[PDB]
Amino acid sequence: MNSVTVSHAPYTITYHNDWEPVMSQLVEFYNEVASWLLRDETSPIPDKFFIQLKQPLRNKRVCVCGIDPYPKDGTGVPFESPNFTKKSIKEIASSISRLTGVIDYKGYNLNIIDGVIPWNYYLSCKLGETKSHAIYWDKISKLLLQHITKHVSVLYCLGKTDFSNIRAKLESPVTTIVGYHPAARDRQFEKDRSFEIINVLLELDNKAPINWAQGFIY
Amino acid sequence: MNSVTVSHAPYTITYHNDWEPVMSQLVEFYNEVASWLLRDETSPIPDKFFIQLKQPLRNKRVCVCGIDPYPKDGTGVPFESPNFTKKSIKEIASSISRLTGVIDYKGYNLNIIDGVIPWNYYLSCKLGETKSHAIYWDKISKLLLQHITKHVSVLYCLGKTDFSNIRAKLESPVTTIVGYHPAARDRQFEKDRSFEIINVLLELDNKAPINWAQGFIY
Repeated sequence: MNSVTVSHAPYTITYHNDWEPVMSQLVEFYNEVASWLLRDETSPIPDKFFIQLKQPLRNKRVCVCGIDPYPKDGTGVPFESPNFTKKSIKEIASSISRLTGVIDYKGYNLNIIDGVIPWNYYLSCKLGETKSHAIYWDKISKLLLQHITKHVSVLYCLGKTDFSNIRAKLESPVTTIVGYHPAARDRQFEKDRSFEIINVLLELDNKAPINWAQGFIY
Repeated sequence: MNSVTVSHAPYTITYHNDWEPVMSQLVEFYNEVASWLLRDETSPIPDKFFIQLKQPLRNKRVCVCGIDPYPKDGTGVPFESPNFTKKSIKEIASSISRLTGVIDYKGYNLNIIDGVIPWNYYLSCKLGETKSHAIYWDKISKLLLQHITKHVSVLYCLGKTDFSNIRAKLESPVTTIVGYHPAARDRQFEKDRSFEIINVLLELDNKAPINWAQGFIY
């Protein structure tokens, strides 16, 4: 694992070699915007912005993408809630509980599932303000997601309003599903069948399915 | 059913009201390119270019799409071979035979199946030359398929090279599967499960399945 330097906090970014082709562009873009975004208190903290760049991409076939980190308590790992309190990962875990039949569990983590890379489109938000740093991450976000979609075969985005312009933004040939947000009203995420549709699409493309039960913590 | 006039052959285009929102753009685009198309002898003939615009779209949930008409003997109805001689429709018929269990039949037509709209991406070719009018239909082809994908739940494209970047060019939320071309080598179309999976995907989207046996002619 290499690292590069940036002018502002967190000053160094360590990354898995799979990310190498985008890193010089990332440094340039981050140096342009970091001084502005860092004036706000952020979720996650600056030292955690880029920790997901330590994940390999070549063993990944599905990206599960939310728009930005949790308003509060972001860890730098997308969707991760160590104490299992965040609504999104609780609703996701319930959806997978119904799919797989596993009813007794203490937590759920999208970051421990073979073939899945969980992702936050924007890498920070001003503390307590969802989507507040969209203007800063803009170009970086497109750069990094485009790079992810060169490896994965299915991109699954959560939030129809959040990602209403994602296909025009990405100009990608990759299969893209935009489902309901886990906190969508009228219980619409509970009736969402995107987790099931992903595996059907993978198996048609001669890829192994995702074992969604791997995410459970007991 | 309304009609609209164009400057060149076939001079008048009759269309089902479901197509209304794209027809003013179509006449504009066709008037720009029709002279280029019409210098060549074509499959189909100019009076058959647009007959598929007589099909309604609101009762359609699957589009089955090939890149252009048969190099010769195109009827204006995509995939249609009245005498059942064309390799593509014969291979399709054979795949649907293995799926449904119907073994005795004289022909197959994708244009007589409830919920299915068969489609040719480019609406003509120079006689005997596949993809020879790609450049002329370009913008019309994008316009018309984008309109189809606002109505249908599943877009099934045949030909992995032909349709490699179709999802990028469409920027559509429709479920798109790109399978082998019926005449592909190493029996790759015979082993293609796409027709089978269409109904699995429709059920997941709370849609009725396709009765593929409706296409058979006895």
